[PDB]
Amino acid sequence: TPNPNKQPVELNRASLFIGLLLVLVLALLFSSYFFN
Amino acid sequence: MDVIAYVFILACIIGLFFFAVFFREKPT
Amino acid sequence: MDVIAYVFILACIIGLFFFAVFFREKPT
Amino acid sequence: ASAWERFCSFITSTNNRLYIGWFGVLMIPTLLTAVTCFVIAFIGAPPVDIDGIREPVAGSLLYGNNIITGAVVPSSNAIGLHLYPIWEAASLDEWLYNGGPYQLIIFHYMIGCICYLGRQWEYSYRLGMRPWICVAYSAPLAATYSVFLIYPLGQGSFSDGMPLGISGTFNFMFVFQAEHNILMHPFHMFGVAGVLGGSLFAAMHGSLVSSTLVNSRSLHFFLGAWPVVCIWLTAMGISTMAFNLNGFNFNHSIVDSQGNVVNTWADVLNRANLGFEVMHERNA
Amino acid sequence: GLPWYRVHTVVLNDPGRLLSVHLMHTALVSGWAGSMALYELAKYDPSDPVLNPMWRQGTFVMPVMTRIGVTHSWSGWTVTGEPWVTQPGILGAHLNFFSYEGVILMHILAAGLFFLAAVWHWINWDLDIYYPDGSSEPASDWPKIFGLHLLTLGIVCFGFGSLHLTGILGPGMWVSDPYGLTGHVQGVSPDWRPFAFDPYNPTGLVTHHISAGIALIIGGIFHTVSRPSERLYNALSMGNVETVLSSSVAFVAAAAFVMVGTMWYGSATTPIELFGPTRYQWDSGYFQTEIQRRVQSGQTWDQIPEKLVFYDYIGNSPAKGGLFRTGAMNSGDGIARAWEGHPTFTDSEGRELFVRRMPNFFETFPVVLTDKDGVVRADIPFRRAESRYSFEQKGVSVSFEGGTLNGQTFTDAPSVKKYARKAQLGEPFEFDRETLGSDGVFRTSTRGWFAFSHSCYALLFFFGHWWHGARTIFKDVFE
Amino acid sequence: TITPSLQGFFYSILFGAIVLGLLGGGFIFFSQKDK
Amino acid sequence: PKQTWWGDVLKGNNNSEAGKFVPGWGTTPVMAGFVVMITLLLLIMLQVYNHTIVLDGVDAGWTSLGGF
Amino acid sequence: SIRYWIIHTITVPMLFLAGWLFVSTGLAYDVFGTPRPNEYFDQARQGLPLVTDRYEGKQQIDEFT
Amino acid sequence: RGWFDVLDDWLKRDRFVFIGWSGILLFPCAFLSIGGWFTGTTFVTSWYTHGLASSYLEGANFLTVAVSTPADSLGHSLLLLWGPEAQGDFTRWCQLGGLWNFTTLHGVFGLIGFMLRQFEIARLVGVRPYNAVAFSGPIAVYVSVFLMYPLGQSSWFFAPSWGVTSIFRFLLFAQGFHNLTLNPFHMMGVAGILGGALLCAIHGATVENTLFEDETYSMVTANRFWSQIFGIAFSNKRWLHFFMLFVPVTGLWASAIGLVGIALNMRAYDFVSQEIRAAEDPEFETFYTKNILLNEGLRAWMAPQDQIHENFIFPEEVLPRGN
Amino acid sequence: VNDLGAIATALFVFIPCVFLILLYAQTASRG
Amino acid sequence: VNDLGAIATALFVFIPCVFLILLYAQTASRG
Ligand code: CL7
Ligand code: CL7
Ligand code: CL7
Ligand SMILES: C=Cc1c(C)c2cc3nc(c4c5[nH]c(cc6nc(cc1[nH]2)C(C)=C6CC)c(C)c5C(=O)[C@@H]4C(=O)OC)[C@H](CCC(=O)OC/C=C(/C)CCC[C@H](C)CCC[C@H](C)CCCC(C)C)[C@@H]3C
Ligand SMILES: CCCCCCCCCCCCCCCC(=O)OC[C@H](COP(=O)(O)OC[C@@H](O)CO)OC(=O)CCCCCCCCCCCCCCC
Ligand SMILES: CC1=CCCC(C)(C)[C@H]1/C=C/C(C)=C/C=C/C(C)=C/C=C/C=C(C)/C=C/C=C(C)/C=C/C1=C(C)CCCC1(C)C
Ligand SMILES: CC1=CCCC(C)(C)[C@H]1/C=C/C(C)=C/C=C/C(C)=C/C=C/C=C(C)/C=C/C=C(C)/C=C\C1=C(C)CCCC1(C)C
Ligand SMILES: [Fe+2]
Repeated sequence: TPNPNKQPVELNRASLFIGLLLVLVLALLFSSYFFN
Repeated sequence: MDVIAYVFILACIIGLFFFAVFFREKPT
Repeated sequence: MDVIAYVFILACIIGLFFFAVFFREKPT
Repeated sequence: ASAWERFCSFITSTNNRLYIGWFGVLMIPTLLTAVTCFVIAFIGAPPVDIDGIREPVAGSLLYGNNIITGAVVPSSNAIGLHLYPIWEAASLDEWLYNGGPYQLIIFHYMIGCICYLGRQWEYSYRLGMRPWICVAYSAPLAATYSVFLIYPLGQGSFSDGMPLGISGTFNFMFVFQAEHNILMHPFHMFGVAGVLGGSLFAAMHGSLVSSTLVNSRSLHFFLGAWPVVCIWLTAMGISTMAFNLNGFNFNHSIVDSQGNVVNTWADVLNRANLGFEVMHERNA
Repeated sequence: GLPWYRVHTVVLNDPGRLLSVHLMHTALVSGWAGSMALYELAKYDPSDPVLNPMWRQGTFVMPVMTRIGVTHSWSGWTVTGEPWVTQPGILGAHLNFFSYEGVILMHILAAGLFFLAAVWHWINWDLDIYYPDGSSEPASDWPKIFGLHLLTLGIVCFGFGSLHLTGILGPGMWVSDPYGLTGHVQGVSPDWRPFAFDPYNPTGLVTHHISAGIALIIGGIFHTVSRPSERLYNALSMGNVETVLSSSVAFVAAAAFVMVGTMWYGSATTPIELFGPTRYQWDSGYFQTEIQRRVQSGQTWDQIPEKLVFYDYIGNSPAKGGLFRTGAMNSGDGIARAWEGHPTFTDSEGRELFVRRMPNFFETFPVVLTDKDGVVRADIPFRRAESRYSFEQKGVSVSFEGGTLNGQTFTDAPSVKKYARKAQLGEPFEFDRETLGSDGVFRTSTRGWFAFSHSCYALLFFFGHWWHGARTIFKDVFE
Repeated sequence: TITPSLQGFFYSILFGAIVLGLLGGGFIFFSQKDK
Repeated sequence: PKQTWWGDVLKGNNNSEAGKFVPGWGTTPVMAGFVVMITLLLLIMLQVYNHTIVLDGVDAGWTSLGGF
Repeated sequence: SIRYWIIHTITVPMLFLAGWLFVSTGLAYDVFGTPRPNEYFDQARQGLPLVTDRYEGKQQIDEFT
Repeated sequence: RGWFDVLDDWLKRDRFVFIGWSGILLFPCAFLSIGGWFTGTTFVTSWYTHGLASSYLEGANFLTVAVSTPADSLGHSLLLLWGPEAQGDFTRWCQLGGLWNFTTLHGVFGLIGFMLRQFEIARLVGVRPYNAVAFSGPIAVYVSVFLMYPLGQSSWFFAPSWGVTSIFRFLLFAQGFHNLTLNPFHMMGVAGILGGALLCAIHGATVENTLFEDETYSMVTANRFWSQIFGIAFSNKRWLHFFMLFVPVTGLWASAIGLVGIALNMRAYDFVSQEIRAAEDPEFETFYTKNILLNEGLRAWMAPQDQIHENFIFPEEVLPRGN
Repeated sequence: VNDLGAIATALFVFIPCVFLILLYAQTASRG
Repeated sequence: VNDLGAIATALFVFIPCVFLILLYAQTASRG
């Protein structure tokens, strides 16, 4: 019996660019400490 | 080798800028 | 640490077997 | 359809992906030059004799530093305010050793910033809107010109300019505090109020609009105006401190009736400044 | 589709799948417990319980295991300093099984079982129980479910307090002396006199878990029977599970803060034999006072128990580490091997002066050998400066009591300077860095990592509580 | 046995009760007044 | 909607009285007292931990470990 | 309007003077323990009165007083 | 209609200001905190805790008055007016620094009352309480700086004394001893605050300069302008304003986590490779190393007087200098 | 430097990135 | 052993795996 509550997941292009910017900027900020 | 990590992250950022500028979905 | 690499690959293989057995799309 | 007219219609056209305009004609080469030299001199560049004492200071990635500690060192103390073009240099290696790349970067960057402001005005004109985005943008422009141009002019050499790096910025801040006590200068207090209040008003405005959207024009006017005015004031404060017109000083203020001196917080602050200063000033 | 930050709301209206994701999370948590303990065992050095305890070795879960009974290993070694004797002989002497590896095995088994249950409940999401007698919409009564859960936890708390902690039917708990010398796992007896509220006396813990346990049982029974009140039921929206989420998140944040407080200030739950010394025992000169009194009590210097002198090193303080200085402490100043002995300094005139110890705050300190009367006698001037009160100009010998450098007397100026710096770093010690490539910069013990991580967690979970309270109270608006 | 610190805490409970009582009494009494 | 055995055992606890509440305030007054009670208890503990309150013969420190 | 003016005229300067006299008559120094300008040091008591013990702080100040 | 309903309706009645239930916690606590600060600056001195003249009676200035922190010897004692320290003596309570605890604790409860008040007002009007979630940031900053930091340290003495120059002393102390500027979380906090100011400024200017000649401004013109001038632009109004809300709050939370880290001396004080490389050869000099030297100097020159209770005595010989 | 510094940086760069790209791809394939 | 051995093994395990998972996800989202 199928579950009614299933819903898809959406993420448009602009959101992808925003997320990638956040991730790359955080990585650049914290790498200098990760390498210590 | 840290220099390679820094430069790679930076190059990825610049590529992201290029794609975000010239390939954004048209606002409407 | 090689032991960790080997064991991780092996565990991933076993998980793949579990999913391939009990979660295959129904043939029709 | 004169060739000159065709060119003008190309540049001053609202169908490019990025508007160029006559100001952008200067903006693009200068900004590209500054960016290219900054990247090159931040990845790899020799140590620079910042103190003009034949002893170098390194700031590049290939010479050991990382992003937090790397910087582009200001031009040497011996050069003073002299422009140091490559063709006016004895030898390329020497020219690097004296800190020419810093001069190249900051000059191209400042010209590009002012031309960018002009380009903002020009496109606001071309689209048919009131042309006062550039006025708002003039505040951070003033701040950069303060740290990079006006302060060295007041101090007589570009060696006192701000380094182009994350840790160089902090070193600049601490030396500036030591030599001028910027914290107790009212204009910096206006600037701090400006940034903190700007964040406060931004959060309030965003929360209100996004909560109810599920003279009101004067609201957005005030939003635009407040941080801009405060940044103008703090940029002017930095500029004044570039001419040895330092802030407030309340050291040695309360004295005991017989003649002793009772400490106040200002004395503790002065002693901290003393520590920062004596660690500075290599010799005397 | 849903935004990436709401993907899990697809189980909000489904009790079966909500239970399924809870079971999966439990499986993950138990699996992590097992794996982390396994890793710590695989990177451990049981040889040295004195100058290399578990907290010096970057252990995280081993002290938590050891707190309430588990001490030995199937490979034989105990953490208390003796090979384990199979004192177990009978049923109710599973103690030979529940070593570190026994606990690891049980936790991995629980992880697997919970994962299987989670898969089952994910598939069978439409069991009849989730639905009321005559309505298609699944509907659960949160107050009675809370009563049932509370009753279960009260039973388990009462059992833990009365049987395990007392040692009647359990290993008991870790207890120690005021100076972290003798560490037993012994039972405790509960006492309701007011001194059981002393946080450093373990008799409180048992007294708590008994009484509080009973309090939960009553509190369970009431909620298993009593209905809510219209007033409260409408105010708190007890029909909506989001309110349970909000209140639970707030509770868990408060718990994290209280735990951090105990971990940082020390208590009976956190003994220094397990988690290491606090940062206040260095500040208040706790161990230095104790040692100085003991020696002053007629004992010779070489007769001082080496644990008591290791605790007086400042490299043991949890307030000397860093945020990105990673790994065990022995990756820092290196692993200790021998105590060079208590040094004493004398100047040309023969006056006995002492080195001022570096407080927790300073990353570096200026070495200043001062007369006991408060007058600075000698010092080490700044990196290159001309002096009038100096080390060489005045001349200083150092003589060592006990330890490796016993009876010795270094008057070589570099040697005196080195041991002056060591003396200002607490007690001089033999440290090895060649084994691990240690960096000489310190690191924080287990106690510091606990405090930092869970203070961050509590701070974040308070914002989480506020957000979920907002989405509960404003439910009609948030849609 | 009672110590000075415990007695101080007891007086604290007295004062806190008084403060809360006066605040709540003022609020409820004024609310009842202009019903 | 499988009618399992365990579901039969537990359905009464799941949702027999789902959505039922007693009108008015009910036991809420009594709850009030309990809260105040614990509000003292915790408070006392804090001060005892804080050394604001010094109970007689209760030295809130590492010395209290004497006896183990 | 007019009525409250009488009350405020009678009262507000009285309060102002109340604060004024509270400072001038030296009462504030006693109330708040703030030293008189000559009380910071004696003719040679130039040492600082810093509390060193948590438990008997008030008595130690009484010694410093 | 029982007494409770009467009280509730009375609280919610329209007045010049709205009280609500939250008011019962906010107004007394806020008023007491403000009064405590004013009294501490006007009359109470810190001559016995820090050996300073931080009151108007002493003759201090508006920029130098401060409700200074309690003494170091008290540890983290709550300093109740009736505690083992004050023992009911108001003057000793003031001299010991109890006004700092009074002000800070009542400030905590005032902030809590204010957040509850925003919850209540949004409940009455019937809109999403994004304002309370926004205000959650300032509470995080306050709790991290005035409570968690001095609690992770030796005493309340290391907390920020309520003032202006005292807060400046706190900033310089943090740089000297924790090297805060190099902490990544403080960097995210700075970026958040400066970005919030940037967003406020350009949003205001844009809305003013795309006004229609009569929401009320040409979103299309603004979008095209920023796309062709800067490259990217907000094409959605809801996203624009939620971002304006989101940036400064996130900066505050990151800085809060940075401050709780340094409360445990879990500070990013140095980069190990730089220290090693500087140890190997003395020629290697970078800006970070000179920052380290400045920190050494500030510590040495500030410790003898800032932490007067420790009786530090450093001669002229041991004080670092640029020789 | 830390031998795990590069690995930590790489995994930090990669895991959220692949997550976001996967979400966007399975969004864009759908109409 | 080779310090790059683990990195090579990890990247070999990961890159084709993320490629395949991305293809399957952007297939299954589509009807
Ligand atoms: C240690 C001494 C000190 C302390 C403790 C201190 N400040 Mg300052 N401080 C401020 C806040 C502050 C706060 C809120 C605060 C407490 O929390 C402090 N401070 C504290 C701000 C109000 C104000 C600074 C705000 C500020 O940053 O001003 C703007 C400055 C700049 C450079 C903007 C740059 C604009 C450029 C066009 C950017 C374009 C280039 C970019 C690469 C493009 C990328 C595009 C794309 C590729 C992505 C400030 C200053 C300033 C100084 C100085 C010297 C200080 N400070 C010093 C201190 C300024 O010159 C300076 C000043 O006033 O001059 C302008
Ligand atoms: C049997 C006796 C008893 C026990 C032992 C008991 N309850 Mg109850 N109890 C609850 C939880 C509970 C838990 C979690 C719990 C065990 O931990 C218990 N109970 C236990 C809630 C589910 C439910 C009501 C929920 C409810 O509304 O609770 C009150 C509401 C709130 C917001 C809690 C107040 C929290 C503050 C924000 C804290 C702020 C901290 C501060 C910043 C600093 C602290 C300083 C410190 C030093 C002092 C309940 C009730 C209620 C009753 C009654 C009469 C009881 N009980 C009784 C009991 C309701 O009316 C009533 C009811 O409706 O029964 C169905
Ligand atoms: C960070 C502050 C916060 C806390 C701590 C918190 N929440 Mg939420 N939270 C929920 C559960 C929850 C639980 C069970 C829980 C406590 O156990 C918390 N929350 C706690 C779900 C019911 C609901 C949707 C959940 C939901 O959609 O989650 C999707 C999240 C994804 C794909 C990844 C997010 C990335 C994280 C960086 C993960 C990193 C790994 C992890 C950190 C390892 C450490 C473990 C542990 C120590 C933390 C929810 C929301 C939501 C938000 C927001 C903003 C929050 N929250 C915030 C918080 C919704 O929009 C949103 C909402 O309700 O909008 C409708
Ligand atoms: C110095 C920085 C700073 C100040 C002074 C400040 C001030 C204020 N912000 C408010 C609001 C907000 N601030 C917000 C975001 C932010 N706020 C920020 C930073 C600040 N915000 C930042 C960076 C942000 C961006 C995230 C939001 C989103 C809000 C609001 O919604 C709210 C508002 O509506 O503003 C109009 C407060 C509304 C009244 C109130 O509840 O007072 C505080 C209440 C009490 C009980 C104060 C108690 C006493 C305090 C805690 C200690 C004593 C202080 C002394 C009396 C004086 C000290 C003087 C100094 C020199 C030491 C108040 C005006
Ligand atoms: C245990 C294993 C864990 C693995 C890692 C998991 C990672 C999960 C993903 C993390 C990243 C998510 C990013 C979502 C990014 C994303 O899609 O954002 C856009 C998104 C839009 O929300 P909407 O509801 O409008 O639309 C949702 C859809 O578009 C996507 O679901 O809004 C948010 O996510 C709010 C928060 C924004 C946060 C970013 C704001 C700041 C951006 C710039 C900051 C950097 C530059 C600074 C310069 C100084
Ligand atoms: C505003 C400004 C900018 C432009 C120029 C201009 C000169 C106008 C300038 C104004 C300057 C001037 C003169 C400001 C005057 C400010 C002052 C002192 C306001 C003070 C009001 C005083 C108040 C609340 C005090 C309240 C005291 C309280 C509760 C006491 C609380 C108590 C404490 C602290 C101890 C325990 C006992 C008790 C009673 C609970
Ligand atoms: C399947 C099967 C059925 C029958 C029985 C049988 C035993 C055979 C069973 C098998 C069971 C087994 C082998 C279970 C193993 C379970 C395991 C290892 C679960 C995983 C635990 C790992 C976890 C949680 C991950 C934690 C990672 C986190 C937080 C992510 C990021 C991290 C955080 C946020 C803190 C800092 C460190 C880091 C890495 C940045
Ligand atoms: Fe707007």
